[PDB]
Amino acid sequence: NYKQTSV
Amino acid sequence: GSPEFLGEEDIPREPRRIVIHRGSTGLGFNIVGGEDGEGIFISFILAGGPADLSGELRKGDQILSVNGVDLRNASHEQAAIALKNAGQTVTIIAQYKPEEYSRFEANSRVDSSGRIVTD
Repeated sequence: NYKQTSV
Repeated sequence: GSPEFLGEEDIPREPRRIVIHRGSTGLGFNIVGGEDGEGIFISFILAGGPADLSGELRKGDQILSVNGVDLRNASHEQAAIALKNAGQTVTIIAQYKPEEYSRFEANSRVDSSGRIVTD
């Protein structure tokens, strides 16, 4: 785990 | 009269439908997950954003679907695309999964009411 996205 | 705190009450763990009307602005939350088919989880709700204003989403919610599109087994980038391109009316089915979520965030755990605590 690692990715992060603002939506 | 003795006060009644919401913090004692269990957070509901059944799936919920959330309809957000956000026009052409961001939804106002962050997602993590979608690597390993772990699921897509809310990691952060932006103050004042459409998701905040709904009052119906929180950190630790898994996004099960958006506008009928099943995201339980989505990849991270495709989940983000699904959300960003969902249109002005966004129908989310979410389910609170704090134990699963807690694996993402450092020093985080779940207390007896189901709340996510970070030490």
